[PDB]
Amino acid sequence: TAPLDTFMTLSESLTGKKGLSRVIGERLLQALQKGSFKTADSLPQLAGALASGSLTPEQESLALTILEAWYLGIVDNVVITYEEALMFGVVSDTLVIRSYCPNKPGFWADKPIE
Amino acid sequence: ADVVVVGSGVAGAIVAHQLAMAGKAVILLEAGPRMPRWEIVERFRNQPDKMDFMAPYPSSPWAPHPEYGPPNDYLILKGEHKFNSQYIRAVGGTTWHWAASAWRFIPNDFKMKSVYGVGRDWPIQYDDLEPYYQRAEEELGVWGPGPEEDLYSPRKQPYPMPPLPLSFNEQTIKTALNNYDPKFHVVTEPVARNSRPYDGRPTCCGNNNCMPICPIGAMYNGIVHVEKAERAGAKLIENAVVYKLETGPDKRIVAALYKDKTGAEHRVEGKYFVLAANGIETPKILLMSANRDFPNGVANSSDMVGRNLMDHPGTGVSFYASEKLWPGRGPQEMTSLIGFRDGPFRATEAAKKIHLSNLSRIDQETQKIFKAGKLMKPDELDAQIRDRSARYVQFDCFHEILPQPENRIVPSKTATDAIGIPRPEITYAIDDYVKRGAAHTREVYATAAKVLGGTDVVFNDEFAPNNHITGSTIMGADARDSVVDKDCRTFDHPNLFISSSATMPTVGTVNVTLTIAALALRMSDTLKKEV
Ligand SMILES: *Cc1cc2c(cc1C)nc1c(=O)[nH]c(=O)nc-1n2C[C@H](O)[C@H](O)[C@H](O)COP(=O)(O)OP(=O)(O)OC[C@H]1O[C@@H](n2cnc3c(N)ncnc32)[C@H](O)[C@@H]1O
Ligand SMILES: O=C1O[C@H](CO)[C@@H](O)[C@H](O)[C@H]1O
Ligand code: F3S
Repeated sequence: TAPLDTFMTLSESLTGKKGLSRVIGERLLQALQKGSFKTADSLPQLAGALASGSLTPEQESLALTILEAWYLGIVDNVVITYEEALMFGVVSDTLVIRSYCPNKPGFWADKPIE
Repeated sequence: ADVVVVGSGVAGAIVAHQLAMAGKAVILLEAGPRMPRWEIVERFRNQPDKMDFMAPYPSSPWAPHPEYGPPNDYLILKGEHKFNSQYIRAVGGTTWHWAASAWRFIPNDFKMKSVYGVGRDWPIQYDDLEPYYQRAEEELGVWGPGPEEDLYSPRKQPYPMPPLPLSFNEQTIKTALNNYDPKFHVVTEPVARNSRPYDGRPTCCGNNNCMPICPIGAMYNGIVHVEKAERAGAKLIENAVVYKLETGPDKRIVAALYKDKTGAEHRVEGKYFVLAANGIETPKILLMSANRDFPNGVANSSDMVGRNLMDHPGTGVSFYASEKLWPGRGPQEMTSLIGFRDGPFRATEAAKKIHLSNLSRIDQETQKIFKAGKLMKPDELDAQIRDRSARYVQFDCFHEILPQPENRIVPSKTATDAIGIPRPEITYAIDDYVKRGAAHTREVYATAAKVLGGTDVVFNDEFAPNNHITGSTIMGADARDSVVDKDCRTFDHPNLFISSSATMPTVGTVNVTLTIAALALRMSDTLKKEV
């Protein structure tokens, strides 16, 4: 279990999404390793605490840092991914990603259902 | 050649096209580079703040332009308020990044002083412009509503295109607001944007990206009339930042001097000279062209070049509605509240146009959630993202500001860009005229909130820029408090014209680029008469 293995399973827990890109996962890890995960213990430790039990305000602060990176797709004011950012995926049924058309006529006059 | 045009913006390209189509020979000089849209789009996707609308247009060292994330400090803003407005310096200019709102001014707007006592009238009246507005609307490709909604600008032909359906967001609000008070008069906004394939461009697919770019050019960008004017036979030389208009022995212009990206000086001679360089870089070529027979700076024997400079001071509100509305479906703005565009009060206050945002709020609402520094299970997180980005409503307005000669732009004695050209030193203040309106503007907001079940109501009471750089070479009666005649020809130089909002004695209550195109077409007509 390299840093990537642990990162990627943490991310599957924290985000709840199965099939997150490892091509993007590697990029978010490397970007985050500028400012976070300075120890080689912090990630395995966060995986443990996040599993059964509770987190320190500093462990929950790191969880958030990881979620934040997958949802917004930005680390340290640098776009890692635009199109594959998870927040877009959460409202894909109703909202588009600005600068990408829906393949439909758009049709925005309808009230979204759910 | 015959005609020299400075500024490949919309104003410059309309002129360049008209006169190049009439077989007459044209040189179009652009400060900035030729950058295509696929590039702007890519720079857009790669930029961390998608609210920064200047950020995907590089501030070239030879032809800089204002940036604010972070500040590039290109403008020197002294005064009591920041004139931190935006403009692009590349082929096609600032209509690359506009919201493509295409309004006409109303009848009073031209006779402000006579009607209201404040401000300052135009030479021309609504009805000299009307036929020119209509061709503007056809040339840009403007959609707007038919006779079921009065916009209060007397029409002869109908809008070239109909609007596409309002978003559930904009329609629901229009119904609720007009039902609380029909004086508000929420209407469909006229826009340089396609409801069907038109002048070669496609129909609008709902990219929600209007500012800062369309990927498909469904909405009008000045680059349309550049590629046109070019096919007509105009010569495009980009990376030609003009710093001087040379006068000759007849009180007439005879050349424009311009530097390349190297700073190496070049010269171009012509019979006629159109200056379309936005309402800052234009005065900045005038006051910088001072010489022997023209001490006080070219075309400026009124002391008025760079003065009576205006824009629409902005004021907003935000809240979460009680009803799911889903901003970000369709164009960013489709709807405006025009109930205060005119009336008695405009002798006390500033008029306004208020407008609802239809801009996607996922990024903003997701960021907001992560600042609460609370880890939630993926399911609460996703729920709260959908709820917040569904109920967010934001309002924004344009207040009028009147043409005051204190408010002005001058080239810097001290400050210089990477190639020697002095830099804009704007001085600017916002008087109780604008502020007394904005107190009422803010009662409308408070009411709108209450109508829509408003929660987390925040008032945005800091006056925001609105990129309508207008007044800087005011047109008028005679040359002893004016720069240009009713024809937008300079009182001093008979072969010099100003295609820009610089020529507009009033900023009014609406996006001014349509009016710019009105005058650009009107001028092109006049100049075509001259050999
Ligand atoms: C930033 C912005 C502006 C804007 C808008 C939204 C945003 C985010 N929404 C608008 C809207 O909905 N409706 C509207 O009417 N206007 C809106 N705007 C403003 C609009 O873009 C401007 O009013 C319009 O672009 C002005 O047109 P004009 O053709 O007069 O000027 P320009 O587009 O700024 O282009 C000027 C060109 O001149 C060149 N230039 C300047 N100085 C020089 C020198 N010295 N030498 C050579 N060329 C020069 C610039 O490079 C530019 O191309
Ligand atoms: O005309 C405009 O379009 C927008 C309409 O609200 C606004 O955000 C900009 O500041 C202004 O330039
Ligand atoms: S960016 Fe383009 S497709 Fe429509 S909503 Fe705006 S015009």
